[PDB]
Parts: sequence; C-alpha cells; structure tokens
Amino acid sequence: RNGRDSEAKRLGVKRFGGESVLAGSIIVRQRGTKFHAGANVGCGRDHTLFAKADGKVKFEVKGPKNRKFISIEAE
Amino acid sequence: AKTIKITQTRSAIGRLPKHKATLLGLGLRRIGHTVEREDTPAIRGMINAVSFMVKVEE
RNA sequence: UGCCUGGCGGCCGUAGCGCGGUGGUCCCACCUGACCCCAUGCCGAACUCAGAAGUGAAACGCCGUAGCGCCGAUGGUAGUGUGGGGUCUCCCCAUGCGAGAGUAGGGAACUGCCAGGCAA
RNA sequence: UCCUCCUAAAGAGUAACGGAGGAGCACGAAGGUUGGCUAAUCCUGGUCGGACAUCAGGAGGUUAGUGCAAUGGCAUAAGCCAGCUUGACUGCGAGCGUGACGGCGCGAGCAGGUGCGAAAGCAGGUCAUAGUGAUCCGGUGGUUCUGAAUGGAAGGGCCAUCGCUCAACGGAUAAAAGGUACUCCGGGGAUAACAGGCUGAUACCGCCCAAGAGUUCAUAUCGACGGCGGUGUUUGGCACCU
RNA sequence: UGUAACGGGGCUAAACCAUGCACCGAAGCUGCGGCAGCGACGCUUAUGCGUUGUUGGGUAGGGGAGCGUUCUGUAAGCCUG
RNA sequence: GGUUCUCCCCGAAAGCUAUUUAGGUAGCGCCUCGUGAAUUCAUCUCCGGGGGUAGAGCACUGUUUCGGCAAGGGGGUCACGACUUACCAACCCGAUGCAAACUGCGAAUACCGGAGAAUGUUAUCACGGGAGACACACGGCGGGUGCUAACGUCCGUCGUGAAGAGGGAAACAACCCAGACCGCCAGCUAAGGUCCCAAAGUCAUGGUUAAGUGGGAAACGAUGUGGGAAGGCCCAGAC
RNA sequence: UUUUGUAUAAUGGGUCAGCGACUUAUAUUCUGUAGCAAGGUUAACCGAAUAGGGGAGCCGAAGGGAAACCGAGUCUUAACU
Repeated sequence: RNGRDSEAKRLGVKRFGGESVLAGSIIVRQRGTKFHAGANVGCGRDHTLFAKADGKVKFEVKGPKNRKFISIEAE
Repeated sequence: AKTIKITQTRSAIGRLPKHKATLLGLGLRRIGHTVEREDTPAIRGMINAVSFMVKVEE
C-alpha cells in the first residue's frame, strides 16, 4: 500500500560564502531557520533568506546557542 | 621556475574526464609525445594528477 | 594607576554547575507604606509610585577548591580520491587526504566604552 | 493529482507493483499590533482524592506545546494570556529561486489610504512545507471601450467574480457497457504457453558436529537442535533464442 | 555422443614465489614517400606556398565538392561508309 | 518491408517533462551549419564556502545482554504505631552491542564562488537553418529489489560497445592494451608472452611443490612437507 | 534487414536481362546569388505580343493598447522612485 511521494522542493543554499550577490537575490531556501538572517539580510515568510543590499555573502556562528547567521558586507 | 620536460607513456582512452582535461591542459596529445613546460606548483599538481600515465624529468 | 561597584557590548561552556569563604564607605539587593499614578482573569505576588529605618539572611559580585560538565594533543586505527592486484558477495599494494572514540594534559576565563565611591 | 521522511551515494535532482504516513481543510478568529507569561516528567505535605483532578515547595531545563501526518524550525519565543483592531488593503515592484512550457514561489522599495504603540517600528493573512483543475461555453455587478446608414439598444471587449471527486486530477465528446471457440487484418520472440539457455530458492544426493535411541555402549543400525557442499533428474525465478 | 575442468603435444620445471638482464609482440609510437581539412604567420593578394602547428574510425544525422546517363540551346558548327 | 553514383568534414541519443501515453509524438538535453561576443570555458595551485554520506558514537528516538543500588508488590512478627523477606520489580548507576526512515561527532570526493601561470584550432555563451533520438547493453564502483541467485530487474556515476578496426584472454560486441588518411619485404614498444604446434630465454641467482597440484569447488579431517617464535622434561641420564 | 546484440539455426533473395520508390502545383519562412533601393514589384488584362503598357494591389519605412485613442512614444495606474 506504499508508492506515494512528493515532488522535491529544491531547497538548500543557493549562494555560497564569498560570492557577490545583487539585492533581493535568494541566498538560502529552507523549511525552518537553519540559518538566521544577519546584517543586510531579510527573512521571508517561508524562512527564505534574501539579500537586502549588494555585496559579498558570508556565514558565521554567533549567539549563546552557536546558531548560524548569514550576513552581507558591501564589498 | 626552471626547465621541465614531460612525456606521455600510456593511452588516454578509458580515462576519466578530469584526466583527459589534465592531459589537454598539459599539451600532451599522443603516446611518446614530449612536451616542454616550466616548473611551477600549478604545473607540478597537473603532473601529480596524471603521474601514472606521464614521465617527468628535469 | 589600583581595589571595587553599575550599565552597554565583544566573546561565547578552558567561559557552565557543585562545595567553602568573603561584601555594605558608595553602588546593588532585600526591605516600610501605598490615599493618589499603575495592576492582579484573587493577592503591592509581579508591575508601578512615595521612602529610607534596618540588613548582607536570600539574590548578586569576587576569591579558593577539580567533585562534575567542558576543551584536548602526539601516535595508532577506521574510512577515502587516483592508479594497479587478489583465494574478488570482501580485501591488499603505491601515493594523497585523514577521522570518531580514547589517552597524557589543560581547565574553575579573557577583553572594550561610560558612570560613581575609596586610596592614590 | 498533491504533501513529509527514507531509499538518494554530505550542493540540486534521481527509478522500482521499494519501505513508512498524510491532504481534497480549518480560522473574522486560530489574522495584525502592543503588553505580559514560560512547559513535560518526577519527589515531599495536604478532605473527599484513589497511580493519575486542584494547592504549596523542590529537582528538571523543553523529554512540553506548536488546529491536522511527517520533517526542519521555534526562548527575541513561531508556544500561553489580555487590550485595541482589520495590512486577510489597492496600484505596482528592483532583483532572484524553480520549471520543456503552461506556470509556481520569495521579495526590498515607491504612491495612495489604514490598524496597533509614547516612539523606534511591525502589518500586502496564519511557524514553513499538502487543502487543488487549464481552455472553451455561459451567469452576475461595474465601465459610452466598441456598437457594422444615423441616435440608441442588443451583442462583444476590459475589470471584479461564479458553474466541473473534468480524482484516468496537462482535463481527447455535453453525452458510451459486454461476447466471439464463426472470427478477420496489420505487427511482435519488444511479450506468454512446449523445448533450449542462465540461476539453484525448492527438490534429490553426499558430508560436518553430536544430543539421544539402541539390554549398559553416540557412531552395528537410526540420529534431533544446527552447519557445509554436489547434481541440474521435480516444483520455481528470469524472458536470452524461436 | 568422445579424452573433454592447461587450447594440444608434452612438462618435475616447460609449475609456483622473489630479484635481475635480454628478446618477441598492434593498423600504438618513430623513419621514408604521397593525399586532404583547419588555424596562424613571411608573402602571393580570385593562388602557390622557401613555410608553421595540428587534424583526417564512424551509424542516425547535418555541411561541402563532384562523376555519369537521356533531352534543349551553342549546332545547317564539328566527327563519321 | 524496400529506398539505386562517388569523395571530403563534423558527429549523436536510447535521458527529463507531458501525453487514452508507454514500439507514437511535442518541448528541453545531446548533433550539425551559419552569425556575434567577453583571459567566456576546461584542467592545476591557492583562498572563501555550506553539508551530515563513509566512518564513529549511544546524549536523544528505538532495540539489546549482564551486575548493583534497589521505590514499589506478595507472604510473614507485631499494638490508629510498625516490621521482615528464601520472593516479583520501576526509575537510575557501571560495562557490552545494533539502526535506511537515531545523531551530543564527522571525513575523502563532489559542487558553488574568487585570484593566478601554462596549455587547448573559442574547447564557452547567445541567436538563426536542418536533424536524428526518447527499445539501450555489458563492465567497475555506491545501492533498492531478489536468495548479498540469474547474461534477472530498478536507480546514481565513469568506461566500453552501440557507432572502433588492430593485439591479447584457445574460440568470446560490451574484459585488458590501444583509437585504422594511404603506401613500404624499415625500426622501437603496450597488454600478453619466449620447450614444440607458434614470433621470442630449454636465461641467471635463491627457495617451495610429488599432488599432473599447477590445469574447477566448501565446512571439516590428517605424525604430508618448509620456515619462525617460544615452552616442559633431559648423561645426579629424557621419549 | 531489424536489433542492446547475428556466421547465426532470425527476416529476404534460384540466376540473368529489363522496369521499380522523396515528385508536381500554389502559398509561407530561412540561406545563397542578381537587380533596384526608402523604396521594391506588378496580377488579370490590352498588346502583329518572352517587348511595351497596366501600380488594382501587396510588402517595407512606427509602434503601444482589448479598444476608442495616442504617437517616438505608448499601455498600465488617481500618478509613477
């Protein structure tokens, strides 16, 4: 009675650390918030992370819970 | 840096695409073909990639 | 410049817990009252206002202690890219990369700005 | 048809009549904002009350909860409570993700007009991921856009919206079940039935260990619980040949 | 069905392990001769190249360039008892 | 089913999505010709990245073996006090394992981005004309399914065949070596070979094998034979 | 020939000679070539006629919008950073 499946949602990181992006570009597609928005990064209703400014994207770990953050520096 | 010489000693028929690209990037075309290059860490890495099918002498 | 104290950070368990000691000159906390401001799905509990008697008990800060958490080598091992081999449902050789766990050990923090008291 | 996990080999994607489960909603609040709050499970005391109602304290730090299956996420809480509210708003939209395409998704910012807050600010539905159906034809409201001599109107167009478990869910018609051994044609060893081939689960045969039976004594003769092989003699698997 | 589980003869090394030096071995590579495609440069400029480097297995299929046959004009011209 | 002359250049696919669709067809991927373009692209080095696979582990979700402490439960001495136990046992502690749908850890590769040298006939991208193809097969590696059966079946990645002759494995598309423009009674090599068939060592040195092992096959059995590390008893004399 | 794959024991052919399969008409798009060029070109028909007349018409130089309408702008919107 098996045989059912769902179409893959093509999640994952779209832009990796150290590459320039344009404002509004999608950086990470995720179900929850595995990565939290940092500086110049906005979070969508579906927890999508997009660039709010033009620059280089970088990843880092911050906070007491060592949770991962994505930031953008104007470079 | 210095003078380095490389020769191909094996065929490149049943080889992976990366190996074929490395031979193409080294200039080797046919077995026994001797190529002339310059010592360089990038060049040394290319030889190490396909060291099994090339012979290098300085 | 130093012992201190409060706030805002960096950094985030070598920074966190347990046990013992230590602090009231200021600051902090507890603390008295609350008719009025404010609130209890009841309560000055909590929040808020009027105070400073008393106190360092609790909480908080600092010191000590490894009793835990935590960090952690070197070496070896597992795995593995490429090229070869075997008694080929698993392994070995040359080369490259190289864990996890564990062991020796480390460890009971460090640091920037502002404000206030004491001694200088 | 759609959603979640695994298979899936640390980007994405990835098949099987492979292994597990769900959806065809719900909510004017379960939405927006402002303010406040922080569980499960245990231990002790206490009327009914009892392992398990409610109260007080302690350990605990999220094993709780999150409207609905699963995964990811959630203390700044996305979890729980209350006040005021309708941003579940209109016209757009730089720039991206995802698809062969139709299409689907995210989105800063600008204009207009609103809600919450002293304010910075937040709000273009809901923690996210399922809750859905193209086009045609036709219905309802608005709009002189058009309106075939002229002025109107009818009918069209534009805008808003309504009618399909069209579930065989990219939907061949608005509308459709059977028999043929009386059969026919075009093809296929792309695909079955006999035989061959590969395989050896099963079958048959042989061997290893040895509990026990055999008057006592495992091995004269049988030999359970288990194990290792050979043959292609049965029943099977595959569909390579015709 | 017939040796029939080294291809055979046959082998006690003509087997296996370790090391070494030789040789054989392809349409691979090199040498010599010839043809064609492509890109450069010295020069020809509608074309050869004193040259240079490289390429030339091929089905479905795409591109380029040609041979030959019947008939029309050139042509009552030309060849032919 | 058949499709008739020649030469030169390049050269596929048997995939995805949809389909009353599965042996058809359409778009895309792949091929070809033309046009226009940026150190466009590939390999290597260095740098910046996020993974949760192999491995490992058992904090968590499950499962598993042993030992202890053992609340609690039964039988028993008690006079609303209260107690013992040869007997059942929770939660925890110590040790040992297992997991595709477990992760307090975590590679190698692969993938994305940036810089740099060399190399490559722009190998890259965009647009236009024309296609074919959408039955794949075997081999290696990672798997699902099956019996860790099948020249079985279904995926991922590379190779070969398809569409590649030649040499080797006796013969043997898919295995190993190697990519055929033509000619030569020239040379050197690869895999594999060198006693004869049959081109080349009856080559050299040190060992093993007695079985025709080599030149099919296991559990298991045995004074076969070679080597190594030891150990007990031994001319107060061992077997 | 068909196929993943054929000496295949898969298909077809006894042989020879002759015949036997991508054509034709009208439209549309692209490439090459020739003429003319912001212009290009005629159809039917007339024509002692492959000439010359015939410019009806078609394509192009201007687009945007469903349309009215506007116009190097236009549509969208009350209006655009």
